[PDB]
Amino acid sequence: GRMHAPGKGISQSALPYRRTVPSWLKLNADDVKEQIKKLGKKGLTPSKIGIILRDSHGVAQVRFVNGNKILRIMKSVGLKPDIPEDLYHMIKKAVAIRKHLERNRKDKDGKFRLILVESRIHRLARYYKTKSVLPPNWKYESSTASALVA
Amino acid sequence: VRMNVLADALKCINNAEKRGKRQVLLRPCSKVIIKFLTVMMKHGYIGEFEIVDDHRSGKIVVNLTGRLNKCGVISPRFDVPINDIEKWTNNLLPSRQFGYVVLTTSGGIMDHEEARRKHLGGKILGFFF
Amino acid sequence: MGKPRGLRTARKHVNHRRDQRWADKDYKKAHLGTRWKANPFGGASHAKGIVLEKVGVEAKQPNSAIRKCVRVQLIKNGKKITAFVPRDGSLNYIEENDEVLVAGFGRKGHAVGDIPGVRFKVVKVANVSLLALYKEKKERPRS
RNA sequence: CAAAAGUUGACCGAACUUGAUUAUUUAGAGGAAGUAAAAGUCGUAACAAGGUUUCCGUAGGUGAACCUGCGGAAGGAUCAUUA
RNA sequence: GUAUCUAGGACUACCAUGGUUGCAACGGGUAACGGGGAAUCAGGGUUCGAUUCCGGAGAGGGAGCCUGAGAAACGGCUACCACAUCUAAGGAAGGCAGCAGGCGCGUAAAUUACCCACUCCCAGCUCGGGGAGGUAGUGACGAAAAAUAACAAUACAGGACUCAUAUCCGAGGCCCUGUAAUUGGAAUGAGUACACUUUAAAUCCUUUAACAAGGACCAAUUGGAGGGCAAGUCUGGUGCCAGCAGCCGCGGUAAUUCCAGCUCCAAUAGCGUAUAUUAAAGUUGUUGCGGUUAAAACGUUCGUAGUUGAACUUGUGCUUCAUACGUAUGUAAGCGUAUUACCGGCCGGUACUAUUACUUUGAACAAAUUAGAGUGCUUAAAGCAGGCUUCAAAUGCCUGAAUAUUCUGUGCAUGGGAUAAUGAAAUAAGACCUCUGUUCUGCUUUCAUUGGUUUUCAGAUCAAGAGGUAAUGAUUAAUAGAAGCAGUUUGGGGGCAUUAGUAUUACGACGCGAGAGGUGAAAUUCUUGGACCGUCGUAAGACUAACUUAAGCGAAAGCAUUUGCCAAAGAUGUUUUCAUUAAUCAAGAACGAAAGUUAGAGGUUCGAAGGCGAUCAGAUACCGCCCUAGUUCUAACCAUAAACGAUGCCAGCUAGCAAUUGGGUGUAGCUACUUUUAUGGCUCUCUCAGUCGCUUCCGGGAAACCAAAGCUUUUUGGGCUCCGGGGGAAGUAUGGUUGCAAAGCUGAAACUUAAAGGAAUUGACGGAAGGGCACC
Repeated sequence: GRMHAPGKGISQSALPYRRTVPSWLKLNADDVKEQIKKLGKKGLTPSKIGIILRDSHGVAQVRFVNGNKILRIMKSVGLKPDIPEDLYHMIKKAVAIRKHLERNRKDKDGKFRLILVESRIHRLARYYKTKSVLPPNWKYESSTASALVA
Repeated sequence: VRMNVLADALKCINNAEKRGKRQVLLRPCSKVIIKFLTVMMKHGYIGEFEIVDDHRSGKIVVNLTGRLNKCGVISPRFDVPINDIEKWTNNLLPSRQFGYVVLTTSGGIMDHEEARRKHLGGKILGFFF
Repeated sequence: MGKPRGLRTARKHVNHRRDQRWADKDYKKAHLGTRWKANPFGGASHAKGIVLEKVGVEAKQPNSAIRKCVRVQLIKNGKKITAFVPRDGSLNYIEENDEVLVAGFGRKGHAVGDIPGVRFKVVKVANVSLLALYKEKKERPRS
């Protein structure tokens, strides 16, 4: 229940039942493989391909209209990110609080936060090594981490 | 985290038996749950229960009758041979007359009064009386 | 709540009890075993001793009397004892600095009655069995 | 031919002087505590608004209990209206 | 390599840098020989095992070694040490933890007896030897069996009884019951001893001729009589003495406890006392404790070890018979098919197989013990014997000497696939049963014997095709979690910049006068012409009122002027993404009010200490004045608090009602005017995330109470961690470790003691409110 900060809330997205539907959707499985390649070449994450394939185009769920996921599409077209998106924004957050602090010292909250967000890294840098999506000998260092955002 | 998923159907049946409800909405429907209530259904301690399906985990709406008192769940699943199966029927079962200890033997989930007939031993699941 | 209720936690369950039977006040004479340290005899049942005095231990409040005890030095270890002689008279059976078989006092280490902190009891003085002396069921050794 | 006493050297190595350390027991001027505790002297700190509400953390001070400062708490003497 | 019987760092030589541990290595302790087993309860268990059987060690200490098949032997030797002996003084010799003894030690342990007859061992051996073994004396460790009377009229009363008569009453009373140093009748064996038997011999028991009870004799005790706890308000003595007493308590001059006497009770050849141990003890708790207030939730969160982790992946059908009784259903097979390649007559034998955990059935392994069926040792504890027309001949076969559990546990077989982990096909294996090779590695048979030359065969393995039909291969997206997002936000959340506000002190001036401050009352203290007051003005440091809440935010500590910036965050919105990434956590890590410390600034008010003034019997206090460290800002240290919700954390459930902060949503609402509008406000409706109150359990609790302190049920089970075990001593002593230090974390025991404590009732219309009286 919010694993590092003790609010207990629930919100989410709720998928509906009928996995097959819609039938009226004029967009087929072929062109979204192009359109993900069209949008993913602009360097967007699999999430922000989804919420723009959803609103504008607009397909409800890409797993339904195509027998893969949005990430698993992007690997099959050679658009693989070197670091996955969850470890990215948790690194990219962790490098901001490590940049705010080197100027603004004396802030115990951003010291305590960066403990709470470097701890989420080393547990998700640890799951990504057993499933071997990222290689072994992979310790996120807090020094060289600035270079792996831009 | 939701550790034991058998257990809190049995604390939703027993909890909603005490206040005397007639229908009970479990979540999220193990196939050890349905094997358990069917053991409770051959003895009539439960109504006919319907499994309202999702593509997530399952949800059961159970009909209650009002014949039972307590369905519990022996966590962890202690390994119960046939020889120490009698030890538990003193403890969990309130009389030599009635009551049941559901256990998973390898030949399918049965209560003790079947496994002491089919000469099977297994691990314990729960009980009811 | 509390216990490590898994099925593979019998290591925690035995290392917990091992570490928490020390707080069982009476199972700290299995563990620390102070018998050879604080008992006046080194863990035995009885003790032969040699009387040194005749101590008139006065009674504790709210009972007034004077208990007429006896301060023994043993022969076992050279500890010191204040023992006790019961059942009125029988200080007249002491014949001082002659040997005594003191014994435990039946509350397993504490003084019992109105006696303050005296933990023992004479059972034989000069080998003639004091309970066989109030009747004088056997003869007192006098010469 | 064989072979004793003797003998050279490696080895096993008692034992004893030392040096150490370990585990125990113990002596001691003085000092400073605890308990017995009943009857001593002085005060009256706490329990009632115990006559300065009581306690907590810390810090200084005082014959003694204790007193004072800063921040807590109610286990308070207020579950609080009263526009 | 050497050595050994042999492996081996066993040892040497060179060379490698390894091994081990929070799943407890290493060191320490042991009043430690290990096991069989013993003690004790319903289970679960604690405790014990020096001791007869098995394994191991040792013969005063350590070391050494000969003979041997076997000994690092000690009823072999060799030293040395210790202890000790005979010595004519030169020398010589010692080893009971074998038996029986002796000294010691201690609370604590038998006779310097007999025998190889038994069991078996030994030699050359049928014979010899064997204080092994067996007999005996000693022997209330222990366990079993059982002697202290039995019977009879009167008896002396109770009672029925027949009956008079009945709130009475007696007699015919009597099955009875007792009392009867009344009367008896006396029934028998401890004695008792011929002789037997038993035995190596002898004794003991069993048989036994003779001998053996009116109690005084053949003569039971040991503890107690307030309660616990069975059983005298009996008499005398003693008077807080003597004593009793496990606990609670008796005795302080009429003792239901003391000293006795009478009585009485409990067990009884047994009983008391001590220490130990077990059960009582759900007071060590896995079953099974407790933690708001009784002892007990770390200040906070992070977090490895560890423990624990959602759902999903061959299930009932359909037909039959076996099968309970028209039916039922529990049956096996057919049939949504590796119900499996072959040969045999549905049938043997074969060819032929993802594990693990758990479970079924087996094997394997000494008895004794234990559980125990069999068996009249006179019964019994034991024992492993024993039965039997044989009645008049025995020939008279066998029951036997079971069977499972402590020989738990590991380990080994086999049945099962529920539960539970692991495992596949995504920088590549979908296959081909395969004529198969488009690799070549070959490999042995026939070339009688044997190969140079090479094919079949290619037993083969690995390339190998484009012999690629391939449904070709990727489970759901948890009201798990992390992540994203015109998002829309919201908040005393955090940091730094910016500024504001009155007020306080001070200082200036201007004016006015002499009193001003303070207290219950004073005084210390300030002030002549100018304090205090008024007034405008300057400088300062501190603090953020009113708004202000049962309002928000934060991990806890904590957090309020404006604004700019700065990274952060919960919630909601989400047909976005990832797909178990999770829970909780020893060690460890960060944060931590106040006080305090080190250095630097500042320094208004307040102000530990200090000094006064009072007050008081005293006052090192409260009250009053002066102020110093401190308070404040950056730099670090400290690491605690009633750090409190005296309530760890994650998850689900079990009820109303009222508010109430965010966000969402519908007005089939008003209202704003920019306009009927639209943004904004309000009201109504619904929903998340909640929070706070009440109402109640129709749940719990010792209660006060609690919507969790509930579902802790009836011996209960959602995970996980920390903690408590009568009160003191004592957060002390000592060791380690951290700190500049203050101190922090770890942390006892000797000793002491029976209560200490929790919650609630009733006692003060006894120094507290609110009432209400009267001339004690």
